[PDB]
Amino acid sequence: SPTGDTLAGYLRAQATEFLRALRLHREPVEAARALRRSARRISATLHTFQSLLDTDWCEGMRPELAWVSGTLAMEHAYTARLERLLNALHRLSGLTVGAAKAGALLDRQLTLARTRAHSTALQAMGSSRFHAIADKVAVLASEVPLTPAAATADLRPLATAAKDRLTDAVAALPLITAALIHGLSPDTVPHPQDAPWHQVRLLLRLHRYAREAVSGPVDLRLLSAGQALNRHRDASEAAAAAAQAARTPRIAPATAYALGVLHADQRHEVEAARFAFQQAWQK
Amino acid sequence: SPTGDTLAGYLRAQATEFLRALRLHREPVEAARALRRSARRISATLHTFQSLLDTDWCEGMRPELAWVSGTLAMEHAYTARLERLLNALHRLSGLTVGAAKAGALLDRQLTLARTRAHSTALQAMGSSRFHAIADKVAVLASEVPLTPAAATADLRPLATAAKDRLTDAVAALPLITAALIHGLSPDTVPHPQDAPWHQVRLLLRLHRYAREAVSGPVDLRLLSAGQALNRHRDASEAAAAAAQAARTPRIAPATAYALGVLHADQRHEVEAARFAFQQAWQK
Ligand SMILES: [Cl-]
Ligand SMILES: [Cl-]
Ligand SMILES: [Cl-]
Ligand SMILES: [Cl-]
Ligand SMILES: [Cu+2]
Ligand SMILES: [Cu+2]
Ligand SMILES: [Cu+2]
Repeated sequence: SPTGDTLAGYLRAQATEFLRALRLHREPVEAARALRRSARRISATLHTFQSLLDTDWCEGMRPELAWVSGTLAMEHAYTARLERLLNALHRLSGLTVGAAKAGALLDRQLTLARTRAHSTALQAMGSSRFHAIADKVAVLASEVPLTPAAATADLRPLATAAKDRLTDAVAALPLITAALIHGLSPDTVPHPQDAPWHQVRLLLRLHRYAREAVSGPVDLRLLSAGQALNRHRDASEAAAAAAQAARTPRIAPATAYALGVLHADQRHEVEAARFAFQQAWQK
Repeated sequence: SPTGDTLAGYLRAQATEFLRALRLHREPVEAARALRRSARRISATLHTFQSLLDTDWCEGMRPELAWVSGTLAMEHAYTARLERLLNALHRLSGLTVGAAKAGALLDRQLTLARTRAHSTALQAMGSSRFHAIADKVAVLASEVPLTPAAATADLRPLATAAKDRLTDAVAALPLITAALIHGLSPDTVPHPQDAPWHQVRLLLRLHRYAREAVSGPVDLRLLSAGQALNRHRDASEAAAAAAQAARTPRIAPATAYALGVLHADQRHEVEAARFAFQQAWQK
C-alpha cells in the first residue's frame, strides 16, 4: 500500500524521463512532448503531495516547471489551432472567396504565432533559467526531499483530497440539456463560464496524475471526461482566434462574415464538449 | 356526403368573404389578410377540384388570384422578417457595435422594402387588373361553373388525391436526427434542399383547404406540421436577407461578422423546423 517511498519512486521516474527527453532533444518534436508530459507530472505531484515534501523546494520548483511546460506547449497549440480552424472552414463551406480569405488570414496569423513561439521556446531551452530548473530535475532523479514523516505516511488520503477537489468543482458546474456576437477588450469577459470548466480540466489532470503517483513507478470514463475538456479548451481558444482575426484592419466584409460563422461554430463545439463531459462524468 | 354542390357552397362562401374584405378595405390591415386567406382558398379549390369546374375559367382565375394573394402578402412578409431578425440579433448578443449596426442596416433595408411593397400593393388594388379579377370573384359568389356531372360527383376521391400528393412528397424527403458560408449569384442554388420542403408546405396547404371544401360552407397534428413548415420558410428567407445584407457595399467588418452569425442562426432554425415537421408528421 502506497507511501512516501512510492511517491519518491514516482518522482525519480518522471525526473529521469525528463532527463531522457532533454538528452534526446540535444540530438526533437517527440522529445519536447515528453518534456511537457513529465514536467507537468512533477509539477502536479509537488502540488497534490506537497505536505510530504520540503515546502520551499516545492514552491521554487512549481512555477519554474510551469514556465517550462507552458513555453514548450505554445508552438504545438498554435499548430493544432490552425488545423482545427481550417478543418472547420472546409466543413462549414460544405471555398467561397470569404472562407478562402479567412483561411488564408488565419494561416498567416497563426503561422507567424507558431514561428514566433518556436524560436522563443528554443531560446528558453538555451537559457540559464532553463538550465537551473533542469539541474534541479537532475537532482530529483536521485534524491527526493521527503519530509521526516513521509516515508511511512499513506498516500491515499492525499489522492482522495485531489479527487474531492475535482468532484466538488464538478458539482458546482451548471447542468445542460451563448454570446455569439460580442466585442473584444481586455476588460471584456466574453465567455465567463469557460473559466470554471477550464479549472475542472486542470483539477481532473491533477487527479489523474495522483492516481499515477499512488500506483508508483485504464479508467475510460476519466479519459473520456478528459478528452471532452480538451476539446472544450481547444474550441474555446479557436473561437477566440476567429473573433480576434475579425478585428484585423482592412479585411473584406466577406472575410469577417466567414469568421463570424467560424467563431459561432467553435462556440457550438464548446457547448457540445460540455455536454459530452457531463454524459461521461454522469455515465 | 360531399358532392359538387358542397364544392359550390364552399366557393360561394369564400368568394363572399373576399367581397366582404374588399368592401371593408375600401373603408385595412385586417381586411388585407382576409383577402389573402380567401383568395388562397379559392385558388387552391380551383386546383384540387379542377376536374369538376370549367377548365378555361379555372386557368384564367388561378394566376390572377395568385397575383392577388402574393401582392397582398409582401408588405407583411417584410414586416415579419425584420422582427424575426431583430429578435434573433438581440438573442445572439445575449448590442455590441456589430450587432447594433447589423440591426440598423436591416431595419433600413427591410423598411424600404416594406414601404415599397405597401405602395405597390395599394397601386395593384386600384388597377384594372385587380378590378377584373375581383369582378369574377363577385360572379362566383352567385354562380359556380360546375361541369355537367359535378353536382352528383363525390368530392372525396379528389381530396384523397391531394392528400396523396402531399404524403408522396413527404415520403420523398430525407430523414433527420449545412453550407453556412457560401457566396451569392442568381446561378447559385445555395440551399437546394429548401425547395422540396417549400413544395411540401404548399401541398400541405392544398390538403388543408380540400378538407375544408369537403366539409363545405381541428387536426392538431396537421396544424403543428404546418407551423413547422412556416418557420422553415420564414427562417429560410430571413437567412437570405442576412446574407444579402452582408453584400451591401461599405459595411464595416464587425457588421458583416454579425450578419454571418445571424445567417447561421436562421439556417439552424431551418434545420430545427425540418426536425419539428418530421416529429409532428410521424407523431
Ligand atoms: Cl514567467
Ligand atoms: Cl471569443
Ligand atoms: Cl404577374
Ligand atoms: Cl442564404
Ligand atoms: Cu467569443
Ligand atoms: Cu444561405
Ligand atoms: Cu451557428
